[PDB]
Amino acid sequence: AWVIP
Amino acid sequence: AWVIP
Amino acid sequence: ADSCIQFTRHASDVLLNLNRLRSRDILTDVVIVVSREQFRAHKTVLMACSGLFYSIFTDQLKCNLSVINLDPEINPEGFCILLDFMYTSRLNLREGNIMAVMATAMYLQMEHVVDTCRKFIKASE
Amino acid sequence: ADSCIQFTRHASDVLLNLNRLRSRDILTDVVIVVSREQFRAHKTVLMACSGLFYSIFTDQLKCNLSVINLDPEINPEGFCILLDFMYTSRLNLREGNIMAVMATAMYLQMEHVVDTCRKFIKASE
Ligand SMILES: Cn1c(=O)ccc2cc(Nc3ccnc(Cl)c3C#N)ccc21
Ligand SMILES: Cn1c(=O)ccc2cc(Nc3ccnc(Cl)c3C#N)ccc21
Ligand SMILES: [Cl-]
Ligand SMILES: [Cl-]
Repeated sequence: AWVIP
Repeated sequence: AWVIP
Repeated sequence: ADSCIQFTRHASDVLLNLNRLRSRDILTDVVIVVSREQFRAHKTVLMACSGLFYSIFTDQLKCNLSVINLDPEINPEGFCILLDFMYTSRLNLREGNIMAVMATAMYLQMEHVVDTCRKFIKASE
Repeated sequence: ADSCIQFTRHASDVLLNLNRLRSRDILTDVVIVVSREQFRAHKTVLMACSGLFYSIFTDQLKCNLSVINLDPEINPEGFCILLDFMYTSRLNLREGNIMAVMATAMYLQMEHVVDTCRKFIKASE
């Protein structure tokens, strides 16, 4: 996996 | 885009 | 063949185009009902994202249904957030919705979402 | 919301699962006929990858067809390679098939594939 897009 | 996977 | 070239953005471009079809209500083939709310979608996208929908739409009788009613304990906003995640890879997780999103992801059998929800809850404990 | 988190692998995982449905012939809803050959597929995936299929399946009469016959000048192997690319992001481009793949991609309106084919041809000139 999860990220800040 | 195009790459060698 | 093992001699293929790959277009990096292809999978995300496909998903963006599937979400555009959903927005435009093009070739949607099922309505998911969650209490008073209705959500139109494509069965293949639901099956590709959720173990529950994969089981539902591979059943020889349920594969033909045009309406699926979810358990009345499922929160419509939680379902809406997960349906948007299915079609965009983006999860609108907030303090006010995390418990509903996690419970809905457990029901829908979406393990990766259940994982990030558990991590965010544990961080606030 | 602008506060979303994103699961990086989601779009590729969806595409892999759509290809698994295709392999297993689950919820395929169209047969594309290319001369003597038949290919089963999902209309939404075809529309998400090809300008020609997007136009075909948004037409108020053709959206309901379960069989679509392509122009007899289209090479079945070229079509097979492009259908695999639609469902996997990988293009099996070879000296022996590049002209057929390029001609099929022009017909299907898949600009990115036409682009890489032109580049590979230009490099060999
Ligand atoms: C448990 N689980 C998650 O936790 C997340 C996503 C998820 C997605 C599927 N879907 C498929 C699985 C395998 N083969 C096929 Cl073809 C599909 C489809 N369509 C099933 C279970 C899942
Ligand atoms: C010209 N062209 C290419 O060169 C490549 C891929 C490609 C894919 C589409 N498909 C869509 C476009 C816009 N909006 C939607 Cl909803 C879809 C769908 N489904 C159309 C044209 C294309
Ligand atoms: Cl998931
Ligand atoms: Cl393309």
